[PDB]
Amino acid sequence: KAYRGGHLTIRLALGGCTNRPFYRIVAAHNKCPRDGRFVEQLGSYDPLPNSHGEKLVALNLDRIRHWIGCGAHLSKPMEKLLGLAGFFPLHPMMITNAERLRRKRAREVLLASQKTDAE
Amino acid sequence: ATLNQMHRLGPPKRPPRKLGPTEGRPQLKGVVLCTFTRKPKKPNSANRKCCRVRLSTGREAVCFIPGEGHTLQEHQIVLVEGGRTQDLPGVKLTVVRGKYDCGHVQKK
Amino acid sequence: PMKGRFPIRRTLQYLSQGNVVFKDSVKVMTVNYNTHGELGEGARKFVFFNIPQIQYKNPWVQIMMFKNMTPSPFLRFYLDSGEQVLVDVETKSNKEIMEHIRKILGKNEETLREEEEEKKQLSHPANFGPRKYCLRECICEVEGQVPCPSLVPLPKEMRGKYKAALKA
Amino acid sequence: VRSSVHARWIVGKVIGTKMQKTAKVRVTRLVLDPYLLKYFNKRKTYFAHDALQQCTVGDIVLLRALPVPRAKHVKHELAEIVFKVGKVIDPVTGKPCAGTTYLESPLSSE
Amino acid sequence: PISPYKDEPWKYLESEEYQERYGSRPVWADYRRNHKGGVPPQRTRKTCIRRNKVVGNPCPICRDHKLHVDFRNVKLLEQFVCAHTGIIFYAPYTGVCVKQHKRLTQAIQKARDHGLLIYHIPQVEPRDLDFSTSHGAVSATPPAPTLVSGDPWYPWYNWKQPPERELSRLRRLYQGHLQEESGPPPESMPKMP
RNA sequence: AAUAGGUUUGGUCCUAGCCUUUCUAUUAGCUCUUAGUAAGAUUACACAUGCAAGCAUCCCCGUUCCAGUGAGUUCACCCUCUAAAUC
RNA sequence: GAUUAACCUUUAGCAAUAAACGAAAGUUUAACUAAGCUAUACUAACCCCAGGGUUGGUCAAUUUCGUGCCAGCCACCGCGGUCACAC
Ligand code: FES
Ligand SMILES: [K+]
Ligand SMILES: [K+]
Ligand SMILES: [K+]
Ligand SMILES: [K+]
Ligand SMILES: [K+]
Ligand SMILES: [K+]
Ligand SMILES: [Mg+2]
Ligand SMILES: [Mg+2]
Ligand SMILES: [Mg+2]
Ligand SMILES: [Mg+2]
Ligand SMILES: [Mg+2]
Ligand SMILES: [Mg+2]
Ligand SMILES: [Mg+2]
Ligand SMILES: [Mg+2]
Ligand SMILES: [Mg+2]
Ligand SMILES: [Zn+2]
Repeated sequence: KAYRGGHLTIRLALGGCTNRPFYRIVAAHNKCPRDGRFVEQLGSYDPLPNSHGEKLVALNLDRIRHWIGCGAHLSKPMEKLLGLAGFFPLHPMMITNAERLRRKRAREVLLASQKTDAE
Repeated sequence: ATLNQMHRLGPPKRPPRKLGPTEGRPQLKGVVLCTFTRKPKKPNSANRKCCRVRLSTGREAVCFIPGEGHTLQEHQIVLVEGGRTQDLPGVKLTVVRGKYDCGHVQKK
Repeated sequence: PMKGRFPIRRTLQYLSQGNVVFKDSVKVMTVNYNTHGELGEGARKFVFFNIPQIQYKNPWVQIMMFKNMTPSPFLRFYLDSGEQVLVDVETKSNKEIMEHIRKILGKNEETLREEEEEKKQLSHPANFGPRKYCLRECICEVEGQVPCPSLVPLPKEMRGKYKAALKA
Repeated sequence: VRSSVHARWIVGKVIGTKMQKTAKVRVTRLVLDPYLLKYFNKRKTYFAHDALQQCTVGDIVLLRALPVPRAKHVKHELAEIVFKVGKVIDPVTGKPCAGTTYLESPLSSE
Repeated sequence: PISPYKDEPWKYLESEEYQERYGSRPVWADYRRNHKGGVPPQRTRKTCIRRNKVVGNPCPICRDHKLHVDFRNVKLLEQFVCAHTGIIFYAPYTGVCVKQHKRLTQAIQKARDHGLLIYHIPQVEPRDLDFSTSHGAVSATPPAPTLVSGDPWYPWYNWKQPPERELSRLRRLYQGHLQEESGPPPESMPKMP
């Protein structure tokens, strides 16, 4: 199904069942359905911690570098996975969301202390 | 046949399966036109209760009414299924007892 | 029983026993043989036993036979470059003919081994998908990972039906 | 060397010469019968450009694909006459033959 | 009923009562399923014990309450394994109900995991062709300069207070739709006391 | 059609059709406790009502996708050439 | 709505993924996600709670009565004419 324009993208295709998500990392045309036809499978991502308390992420780095070199784009969740792996730099919003979380918990710690002080 | 002949004729072709009186459907809806009794072919003897219905497909057919006693009348709705009445020639439909206007057989 | 003499020829096992896989240059293979004569016996058995095996391994190579056109049997190959390779087969047995063409125009065991390996790269063991393409369909099949809810119900805390209930 | 024609080299039998500068060639290939697992001939017709009109009905010819088709059905050209009808030259000895018999003995020219 | 062998089930197969009832044949030797036709259904009944009530033709396991499917009662488990191939018979072979066949399959696998039941263990080849551990993936990587000095990998990972003129420029660009200016974030992640 | 079985005759053998036994799906009758999961108009017949495409300092870009259906039906695959599109 | 033997709620949310747009924080999405309905299926379970169909042979399994070639029955062969394991 030739699309009008478009391009290849490395993104997450959702699998699994209800309440049990599992992602396949695929290179596919951006206009294709999320879970439909793809060009190549480049890895997988299990977001649920396993018995060892680990989130397993498989990355076919050789083929990921190939498809980026062929003009493939990256979805935002995929960019953050590569940042966590050390393959890319940390995404600007992973850094900013971390700072927001620090300011949020710095206010809660301050509110908690003010309440105990009043007590 | 030889290998050359088998190659030339190709694989066998099953005869296109014929559709029965239900036209390949589990059941059909019908409207009762009249009731009557039929005599079975020898060596059986009985007055088997039947009826002529107008099927939802526009075709009219004779249907056997199983069980002891019925209360079907003209202009009533019935559901008909497949299955031939072995000793009634030409009767290939059966009324479903307990559906639409045809109720279940009354106990004893 | 199966019709004809030597019905073993009409089995997939026999047809796959051919060891001649032509190089990409071979495009046509003509076979000239005689129906009678003791010196053309090996060429007749070659047409009878081996041509099916050659065609099976080389489906895109044209093979055409010719009967009693010349005094002696011979094979001729037409290559993509325009070169023609004549092979005189009079007095040779059908096994010697197969070994000859394999040496001059067949792929060696090394070239064939490599091709088989490049095929195995198409079915990566780590990929998940239908059984037709992958070993495993879902990560839930891997021991230690959270199993499928269809077999082991998830804890109430990991279900949206009760996450929204508590939050709402 | 590239060409948009599918059949690059094919051998066939000339079955018609009624078109100008065009020979109608019958090409046969072995096709496996999946059920019987026996090979049968499958024939196809090709029009070949014959500039010199040297083809005779019944001779075996070698066809080469053209870079692009020169007509609706003319995608090949006569590259060589392999076996001239009734005038075969034994490729193994280079002598003329009539069926399975020599017309000139190979011993003539040693 | 209450079986006196529930604690040591392997003793029943060694008693005289067992030898008189079964002899040297398997417990399922004399059982036959009741069904119409010559070809039986491809699944045995789901269970012979339904709400503490036994069916009319209970299977070889359910018809003798002293036979206990336990991973230690290996002599009973061996009767449901092919001695020549090591495969577990499918349920229609012996006639056991689906319930007991699952308990047999689990007990057989548990007995093999504990080494109580002998099964074929093949001889496999090594995973790797070379056993060298010199590659950087399993050895030490020369630490980067930032990692030695204790700096972030990139300088823009840290917060840098922007100049006052650039903040004035943004307060004019978004005048009327501003939030309160945030300062540098905490140096570490706080924690609830 | 299988490890097969029933049925032609006064009887036997051969041939042969039909049917039985197995496994699925839909519908119907009667019946039915819970939990998890998957799947879920007969009709390319007609449709009340609501919603399903926005984004963005204006230009543009998107709404040509996704989602739907199976009416029609060798436009789907390989090779050659070569646009648009991504880098 | 009509029609067919064939019959799911005029729910919620953009939190995840995907898509559109934006330099970006982000915004939108009946895609999707999480719910509702239904023995159509799979898995598991339940102190109390089992039904449906069969019982002449093929083919696992019938006592006593009523009926009397009638009423009725069978997938095939057949059963019922006063001892009917076939209604
Ligand atoms: S198939 Fe893997 S979660 Fe259900
Ligand atoms: K009778
Ligand atoms: K028969
Ligand atoms: K825009
Ligand atoms: K679609
Ligand atoms: K269609
Ligand atoms: K969202
Ligand atoms: Mg009959
Ligand atoms: Mg008789
Ligand atoms: Mg249709
Ligand atoms: Mg271009
Ligand atoms: Mg339905
Ligand atoms: Mg909404
Ligand atoms: Mg749902
Ligand atoms: Mg009586
Ligand atoms: Mg009765
Ligand atoms: Zn049992």
